[PDB]
Amino acid sequence: DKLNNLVLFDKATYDKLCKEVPNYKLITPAVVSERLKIRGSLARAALQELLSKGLIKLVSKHRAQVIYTRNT
Amino acid sequence: FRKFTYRGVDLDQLLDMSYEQLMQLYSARQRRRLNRGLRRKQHSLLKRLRKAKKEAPPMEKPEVVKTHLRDMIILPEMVGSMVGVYNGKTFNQVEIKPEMIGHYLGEFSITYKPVKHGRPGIGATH
Amino acid sequence: GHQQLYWSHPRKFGQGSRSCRVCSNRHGLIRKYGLNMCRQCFRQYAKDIGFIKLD
Amino acid sequence: DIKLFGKWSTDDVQINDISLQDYIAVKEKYAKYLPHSAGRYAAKRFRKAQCPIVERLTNSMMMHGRNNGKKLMTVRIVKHAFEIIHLLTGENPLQVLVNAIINSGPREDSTRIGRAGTVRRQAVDVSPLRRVNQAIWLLCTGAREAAFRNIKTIAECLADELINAAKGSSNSYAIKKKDELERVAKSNR
Amino acid sequence: LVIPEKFQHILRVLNTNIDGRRKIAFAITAIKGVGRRYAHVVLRKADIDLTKRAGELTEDEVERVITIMQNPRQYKIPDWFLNRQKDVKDGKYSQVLANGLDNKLREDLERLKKIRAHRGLRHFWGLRVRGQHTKTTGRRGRT
RNA sequence: CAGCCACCCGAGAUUGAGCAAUAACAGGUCUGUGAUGCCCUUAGAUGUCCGGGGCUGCACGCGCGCUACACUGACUGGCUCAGCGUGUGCCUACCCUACGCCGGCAGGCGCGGGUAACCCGUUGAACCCCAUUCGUGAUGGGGAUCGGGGAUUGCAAUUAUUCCCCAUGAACGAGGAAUUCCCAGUAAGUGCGGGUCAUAAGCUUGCGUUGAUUAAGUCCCUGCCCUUUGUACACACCGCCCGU
Ligand SMILES: [Mg+2]
Ligand SMILES: [Mg+2]
Ligand SMILES: [Zn+2]
Repeated sequence: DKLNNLVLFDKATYDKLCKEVPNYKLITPAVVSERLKIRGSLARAALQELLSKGLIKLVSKHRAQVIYTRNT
Repeated sequence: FRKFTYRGVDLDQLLDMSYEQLMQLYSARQRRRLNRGLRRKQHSLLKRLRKAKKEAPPMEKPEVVKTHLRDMIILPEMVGSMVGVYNGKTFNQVEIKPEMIGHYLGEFSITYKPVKHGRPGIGATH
Repeated sequence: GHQQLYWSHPRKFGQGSRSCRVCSNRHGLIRKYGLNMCRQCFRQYAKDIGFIKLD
Repeated sequence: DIKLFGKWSTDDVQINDISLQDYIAVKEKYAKYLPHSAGRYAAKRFRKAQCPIVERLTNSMMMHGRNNGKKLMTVRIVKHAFEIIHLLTGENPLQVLVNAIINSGPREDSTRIGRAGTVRRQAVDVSPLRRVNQAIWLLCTGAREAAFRNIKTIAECLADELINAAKGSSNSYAIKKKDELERVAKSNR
Repeated sequence: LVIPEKFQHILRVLNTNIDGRRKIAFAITAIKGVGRRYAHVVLRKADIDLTKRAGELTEDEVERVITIMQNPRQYKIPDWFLNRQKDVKDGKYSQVLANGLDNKLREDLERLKKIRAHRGLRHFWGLRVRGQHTKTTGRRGRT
């Protein structure tokens, strides 16, 4: 029951983050956290890294809600 | 086991120290009280304690002096003195030990009987 | 002696140092604006003082 | 040119329910930039039907004590989840909200017995205004308890709740409660 | 990305287990003498990155963190930051940490009970020592 | 007809309080009074000072409440808005404070204004807003308990007045039967003032600030009014009254 999310990526979970998250219609730290079993801090850092690399498009940013979408 | 020590300094230097040096070893409060000054009838109790200690025979305990005052446990000048602290109706007998420095006399004469409960009655649970 | 003991307890701040200017009671005193009267005496003399009820 | 927030038009929103056309206010006199208008719609009966539906949702979001009166937070929570409904569905978020309102409102439900009674319940029909009110209340409640004790933020729970209600899916709390009420009304017919 | 250099999921410091997944300055708070403010000041004056988690720091970093934790005044931590200032008996300013230091200095209640002070008596009787009413509160664990 | 509903125009188409009849209660108050009648006491006093206790004492039961159980949140910075009002006193000691300096802090030391639309003050309130870190767990939620230090008011702070710091880090994951208060700038969040006040608000009395859901109805529950009706009641159903 108690979920055990990661705090840093392993190679398997760093994978499936570079070729499926860039394909989601909606990319959010909570969505990625739930679909990759990672913590919110790690999800935010990973999404910021992806956006820095140009693979993700930022739709809106807020202190309480940050929204990304696929680059297509 | 080891000789008594208060804030790093032991019995003899505590006797040899003045009030100004006491205020440094004492905590906040018991420093404010000393800085504000020991009023009269505190000096009266101190001098009665001194006289009782002096008149005491060798190796024997001093005679107990009784007081209403919840007063400072001053530097060991009061240590070894036999004091009866008024609790409200009785003068409880207390021997001043070195670990009692910096405390109040009233901390050693309880003013109430500890509660040993009886069976609930009347409208205890309405 | 009794001269130095009678009424020797300091009375400068507490409720023992204030009283009603009318009845000398010490409870329910109104110190606001300098009235220094208890609640009941104030209700009794409010119209004379000039305090009237509007709302 | 009175798009909500500054991005969502209303000219394309179709209520297409006839029954609730007069009670969902979205289209021409009810096209406003923001879901915040102060407003005095509670002063006289039925006026809240003149209130824009997005503002009604915004007001219904301020719930459970700790969020009472925090309307700026709720307009933010609607602006987001409109931005998210658009990403998830590709449709106008206003259309999704209107479809959710249509789908989540009960048509029948049970009251205490008829003229009088103290044993069972009797089925009756629902006013259009009560339909819209109950739809908003159920959608907001479903979002609220989806977001509670969960990393999923509000404005994500509400977006998915509205999307499911627009789809008519049974993954929606509002649709489940509507079906439950309608079935109980059926049993007490 | 997890660090290959044996990311310490569990770290032993002072006979206490800290979690390597926890961010530093909150992982070392598990030590029974350190809480939040002390941890932050210790890590600030130990010059370690505060964004790191407890598993990514090396052995040298953890060693110097432990030393600066056990010798606060030797690294210019103010005397008012400590939990054992002007300690009775030896009037030394210090920070008491973990088992053997915090719980043993906790066992200064026997001083109060030996002098039979009122606070020590209230401790011995299991009652409350800071002058709170006991009519209708604290009725848990008292049968 | 008396009026009711809707709409226009309109600042407003029901703002909120204050006062409030005849008659009654063995309702509360002799502990507000130099308001009081009768008793009691009145000098080793139930008068009055003065020490010390108490009024808090804790197996337990019951009211009003405060803080919570988090992410619609905590933390950390940044930004930006109030109103009601109170300020130096007969006795009477005790005011509100700008600015400078010293100190994490609580504080301390100098200097001024103000008896006040004149000074505090342009009252730079909180929530809220913006960004940050946390990441679903008793967790960085939550802050009970407890230790060690430091100050302030006071004639004395121990049974810890209050305040500061560092530590410690409990229950609590939304609450059973059962109940309260509420119809618009309202409920509820959120601070602020007045009273109390040497020291002091989890109380109360006011003030703004953000600001809703629902209702425009009915006697179903709870009362309370009537009206007709019955009475052997009239001290009035806590009545009256029958037999062993
Ligand atoms: Mg009725
Ligand atoms: Mg009769
Ligand atoms: Zn009076």
